[PDB]
Amino acid sequence: QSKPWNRYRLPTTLLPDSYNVTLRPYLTPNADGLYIFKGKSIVRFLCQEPTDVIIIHSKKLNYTTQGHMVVLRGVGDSQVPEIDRTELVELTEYLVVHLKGSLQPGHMYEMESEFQGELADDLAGFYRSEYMEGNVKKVLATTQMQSTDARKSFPCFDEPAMKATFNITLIHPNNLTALSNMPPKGSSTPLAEDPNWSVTEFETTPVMSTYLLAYIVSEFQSVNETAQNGVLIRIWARPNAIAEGHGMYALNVTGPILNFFANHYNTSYPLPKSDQIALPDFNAGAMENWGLVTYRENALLFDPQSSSISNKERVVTVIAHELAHQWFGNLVTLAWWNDLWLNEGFASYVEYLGADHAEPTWNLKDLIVPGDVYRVMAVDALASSHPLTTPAEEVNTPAQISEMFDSISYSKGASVIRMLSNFLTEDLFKEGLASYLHAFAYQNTTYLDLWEHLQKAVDAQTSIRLPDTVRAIMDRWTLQMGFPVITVDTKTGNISQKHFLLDSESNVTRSSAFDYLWIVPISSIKNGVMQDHYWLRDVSQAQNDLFKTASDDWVLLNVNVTGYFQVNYDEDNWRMIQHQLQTNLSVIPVINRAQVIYDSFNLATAHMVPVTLALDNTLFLNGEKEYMPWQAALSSLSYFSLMFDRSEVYGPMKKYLRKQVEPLFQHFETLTKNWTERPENLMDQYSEINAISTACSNGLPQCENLAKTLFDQWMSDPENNPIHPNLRSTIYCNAIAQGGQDQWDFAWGQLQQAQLVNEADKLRSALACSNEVWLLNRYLGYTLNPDLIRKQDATSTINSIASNVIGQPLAWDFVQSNWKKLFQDYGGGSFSFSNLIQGVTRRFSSEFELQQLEQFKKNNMDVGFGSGTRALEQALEKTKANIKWVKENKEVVLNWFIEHSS
Ligand SMILES: *[C@@H]1O[C@H](CO)[C@@H](O[C@@H]2O[C@H](CO)[C@@H](O[C@@H]3O[C@H](CO)[C@@H](O)[C@H](O)[C@H]3NC(C)=O)[C@H](O)[C@H]2NC(C)=O)[C@H](O)[C@H]1NC(C)=O
Ligand SMILES: *[C@@H]1O[C@H](CO)[C@@H](O[C@@H]2O[C@H](CO)[C@@H](O[C@@H]3O[C@H](CO)[C@@H](O)[C@H](O)[C@H]3NC(C)=O)[C@H](O)[C@H]2NC(C)=O)[C@H](O)[C@H]1NC(C)=O
Ligand SMILES: *[C@@H]1O[C@H](CO)[C@@H](O[C@@H]2O[C@H](CO)[C@@H](O[C@@H]3O[C@H](CO)[C@@H](O)[C@H](O)[C@H]3NC(C)=O)[C@H](O)[C@H]2NC(C)=O)[C@H](O)[C@H]1NC(C)=O
Ligand SMILES: *[C@@H]1O[C@H](CO)[C@@H](O[C@@H]2O[C@H](CO)[C@@H](O)[C@H](O)[C@H]2NC(C)=O)[C@H](O)[C@H]1NC(C)=O
Ligand SMILES: *[C@@H]1O[C@H](CO)[C@@H](O[C@@H]2O[C@H](CO)[C@@H](O)[C@H](O)[C@H]2NC(C)=O)[C@H](O)[C@H]1NC(C)=O
Ligand SMILES: *[C@@H]1O[C@H](CO)[C@@H](O[C@@H]2O[C@H](CO)[C@@H](O)[C@H](O)[C@H]2NC(C)=O)[C@H](O)[C@H]1NC(C)=O
Ligand SMILES: *[C@@H]1O[C@H](CO)[C@@H](O[C@@H]2O[C@H](CO)[C@@H](O)[C@H](O)[C@H]2NC(C)=O)[C@H](O)[C@H]1NC(C)=O
Ligand SMILES: *[C@@H]1O[C@H](CO)[C@@H](O[C@@H]2O[C@H](CO)[C@@H](O)[C@H](O)[C@H]2NC(C)=O)[C@H](O)[C@H]1NC(C)=O
Ligand SMILES: *[C@@H]1O[C@H](CO)[C@@H](O[C@@H]2O[C@H](CO)[C@@H](O)[C@H](O)[C@H]2NC(C)=O)[C@H](O)[C@H]1NC(C)=O
Ligand SMILES: CC(C)C[C@H](NC(=O)[C@@H](O)[C@H](N)Cc1ccccc1)C(=O)O
Ligand SMILES: *[C@@H]1O[C@H](CO)[C@@H](O)[C@H](O)[C@H]1NC(C)=O
Ligand SMILES: *[C@@H]1O[C@H](CO)[C@@H](O)[C@H](O)[C@H]1NC(C)=O
Ligand SMILES: [Zn+2]
Repeated sequence: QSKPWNRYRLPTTLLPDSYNVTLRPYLTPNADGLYIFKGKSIVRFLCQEPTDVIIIHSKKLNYTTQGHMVVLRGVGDSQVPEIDRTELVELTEYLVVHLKGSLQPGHMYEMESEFQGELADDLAGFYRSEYMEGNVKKVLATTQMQSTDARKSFPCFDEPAMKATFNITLIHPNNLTALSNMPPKGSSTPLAEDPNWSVTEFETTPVMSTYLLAYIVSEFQSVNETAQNGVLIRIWARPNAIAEGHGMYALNVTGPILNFFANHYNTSYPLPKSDQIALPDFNAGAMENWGLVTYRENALLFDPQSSSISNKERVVTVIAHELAHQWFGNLVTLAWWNDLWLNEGFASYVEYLGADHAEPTWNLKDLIVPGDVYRVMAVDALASSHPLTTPAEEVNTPAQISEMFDSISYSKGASVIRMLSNFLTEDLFKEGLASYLHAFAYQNTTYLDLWEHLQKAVDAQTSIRLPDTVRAIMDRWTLQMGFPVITVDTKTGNISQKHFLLDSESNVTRSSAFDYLWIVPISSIKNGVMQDHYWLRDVSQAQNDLFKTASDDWVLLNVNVTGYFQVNYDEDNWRMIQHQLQTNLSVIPVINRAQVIYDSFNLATAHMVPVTLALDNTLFLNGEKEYMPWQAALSSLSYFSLMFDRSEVYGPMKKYLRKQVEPLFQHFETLTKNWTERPENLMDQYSEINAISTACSNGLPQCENLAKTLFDQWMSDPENNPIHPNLRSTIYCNAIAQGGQDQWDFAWGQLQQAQLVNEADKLRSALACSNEVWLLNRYLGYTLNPDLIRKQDATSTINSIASNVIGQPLAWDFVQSNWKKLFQDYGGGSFSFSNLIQGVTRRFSSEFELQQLEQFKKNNMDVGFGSGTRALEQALEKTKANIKWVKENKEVVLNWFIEHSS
């Protein structure tokens, strides 16, 4: 039998009740340049089963407790055993307290410790954040516990089901502000040993998980609103940022989103206030800490003057996401990280609902399809994918836990929950969801608990009927990886399902308890009229007249792509669909217009339709005003561009794309009053951004003209940028393309003086669009200079250049030549050799190019490849695929484009 301090999961012998935790960061270094924080904690816990050892999480903390590493006391009149010895076991991250006797079932104990650790800038635990205000470097203190870093700030039972109440005290310079999950008890008070310091006590938290704790000490200020129930809402940011009003949009949306979720969930927001704080260079993105949610600045702040509409959308959706957790994930918490998908899938879905409430004219719910469904299907249509569910006994180590945080868990999770909601109807879903939340408030659950509660709601009504239990249907979507392609022969109304894989020649080696069969809910539209809902059972083949058609008829499946599957037809129904789109497109719902494109290209990739059938599905676009179907096309074709932009196929492609996009370009020229006012709603704003982008980048002269006109106008008046943030990336890029060192230098200047991150990113990317070799080689020379380009931007700037077809060879040489900079960039800052390699080898589609790549790998002789070690293997295997795809496709593709370019 093995020793419990060597097992990654905690015993169940001791459960915490409550914690006192006092943290004191020292924001001035110790002259050796070390910053530290000091702590003291007391954890009260209960004995469940007899035991003569206390195992508790601890990570990179030194103890300065008097005596042993902890002091142990009994609560009330409980006696307590003497401590034998206390040790730290680093591998499993434990403080282990061996006792001279056993604790007693039903007895409560208090364990006190004093400790300190590094206040590193590592974005982990209690950690520091350095940033610039004027001539001053500022340092603040803040936390990121997710997922196994609470133990890095204070010793605790750091598993998510092991909830307790937390009383937090912060000791801090007296002119700084102290924040935590809960409001402060009253006014800060001076620290008696040194009144330069203050003491802020916070109210007791609700029963909660250690990973949701947060405490922050900074100079930050806030904008406030008291919602009507009394809930204080603040937005915290850098003083300068607050003073520019960049916190306003977040303040505008937060109250609304909160009220929405409180109703949607049928459950009060469980806290007295909600803080949201914008942190500079928070690489985690955002973190749903209960009552104190942290965001990277670009994610929470918004400047109306410079930010685009897609920035606004990012702000509102990110808030909606984190706010969604305040109930789902925080109030009711998954018992273990194997069910992460539930929590994050759920928030990934309801973010759309929350944001839609705040911005009801935008139609945000639509964006889940391009943004999550098709995104995740690209990786879920692979042999190397994995189930939503993972057995709990296979997730044990911090790194195994971190692996749970991926595209499957977020995006498929959102996609399957969205499907669940649609086949139940939202009202029914909400009923079960309210029931789950009430039954499990302040406790922990598994996905089976949600199913059980949704089943309860189903069982209590008569309108919605199901082929099977919620569980049994959901098990097909959660226990096995992948999804089905649904093929229909409209001639007969026969309908099949198979495990879909983009590579038709791939060996699936992961077995399923269901033989890759799903219970599939299928909506469907015939002649623009909604048909009866159908359910495909767990069978390969079936028939229903719902999918039988006539000569003049067409049938389309999966309305609004609510189902997690792709649809293929017979050629005739396909052609008929096409005719409808040529003649009256408004009869096919705008999401399915997109679906036709999305699925067809994937099916072509899988060899289930010819590539010409997919291309035919773009033909209708010349009359399409709407964002999504265009976006589907632009997404599906970016790879054709990447393969053919250096070949005889390109000219035809561009000619074609010009043809398709011009009418749309014209339409906006009209509708925007010669580009003087943006369209009204989000979707139309996106469509315009896409058309202009496409028009210019395929060389539509009217687009080129505009781009040159506006940039001329800007250079004549630098302080008054005429270009609307929405169009900056296109206009900037095209203009620099049409220009020389005049345009490039101006832009570069603008970059060096640009205050706001997004504007800098747009100039940095545009600068890569010069068509001059000397200008792109000069600019590469700049990427390895920190005074000119931030290290954290270098590999990205290199990829932008390689994106330019003129820049492809220049970038590829730069990289091979400077590969002697793995041993300069591996110690100071990661650098991400993985991203750089993948981006620069992206185009490689020929035998010759492959020999070059092999020949480059022959520098194997040390220097290695670092964090891109075997991201070079992926690049070799990706070129082989490209060569093989280009041989099979070149001819057919070329002919089609010529055929259709007028
Ligand atoms: C976790 O933190 C709690 C808050 O600090 C502790 O509870 C506090 O204990 C204090 C003393 O230990 C009490 O303050 C005063 O102390 C003087 C001693 O000189 C006493 O006479 C008074 O009873 C008391 N003052 C008043 C106005 O009653 C606090 O009463 C008390 N604060 C509370 C309960 O909110 C917990 O003890 C601490 N937990 C553990 C396990 O140590
Ligand atoms: C928690 O305890 C750790 C172990 O006590 C501390 O880590 C130790 O830090 C020492 C200095 O910071 C290192 O020793 C040497 O220190 C002298 C004088 O400061 C230097 O000249 C030497 O360069 C240095 N030795 C070397 C080989 O570089 C210890 O090596 C080091 N031990 C480790 C890292 O295991 C932590 O400082 C302490 N942390 C906190 C936050 O209190
Ligand atoms: C947070 O919510 C506020 C309340 O809805 C928004 O305030 C509105 O901002 C609009 C756009 O900035 C203003 O519209 C126009 O602004 C121009 C430019 O100054 C004026 O000339 C026009 O008179 C005005 N009205 C028009 C075109 O009809 C609104 O006036 C203003 N509304 C209120 C009640 O103040 C905030 O914009 C919003 N903040 C953010 C960052 O989105
Ligand atoms: C954290 O603070 C809370 C709030 O005061 C403490 O809650 C009290 O716990 C004591 C000791 O069990 C009880 O006598 C009181 O009934 C509780 N008060 C309230 C208002 O709930 C809690 O004990 C503190 N935690 C720790 C570790 O001391
Ligand atoms: C809070 O107090 C500290 C200590 O005085 C201030 O820190 C100094 O700020 C000045 C700028 O006015 C700098 O020139 C110094 O280098 C800082 N000193 C140290 C030791 O860090 C700080 O500015 C004050 N902050 C607020 C918000 O009032
Ligand atoms: C949760 O939902 C219930 C049921 O919808 C809410 O109670 C209803 O509120 C309306 C208010 O006009 C009444 O007319 C209904 O008859 C109520 N139903 C019941 C069963 O009481 C309830 O208020 C919601 N709670 C929260 C916290 O949002
Ligand atoms: C994790 O969650 C379960 C519930 O899913 C908790 O078990 C419940 O505990 C409460 C209060 O102690 C009781 O009312 C119920 O009888 C329990 N339900 C069960 C066992 O199904 C459990 O305590 C939580 N685990 C931890 C470690 O807090
Ligand atoms: C549609 O499905 C039906 C049956 O589910 C298929 O028809 C059968 O095909 C077998 C194969 O040899 C024949 O022996 C049977 O006599 C047929 N059954 C009938 C007509 O009831 C039919 O081929 C399918 N259509 C397709 C795939 O297009
Ligand atoms: C498919 O999705 C569209 C959105 O693209 C749905 O249309 C929306 O429906 C709601 C309620 O009817 C309205 O409040 C929105 O304003 C509608 N928008 C548009 C553009 O019509 C449509 O109802 C969905 N159809 C089905 C069958 O689910
Ligand atoms: C809208 C979301 C996808 C935003 C997202 N944030 C989250 O998922 C949070 O709710 C996560 N729970 C926090 C997190 C993120 C990354 C790594 C570790 C921990 C992120 O930007 O990473
Ligand atoms: C997979 O197995 C098949 C035969 O079942 C074989 O022809 C093929 O080479 C294998 N691998 C790949 C990657 O196609
Ligand atoms: C085409 O279909 C739309 C959408 O239903 C309908 O409103 C319109 O009357 C039709 N227009 C034409 C020109 O046939
Ligand atoms: Zn999340």
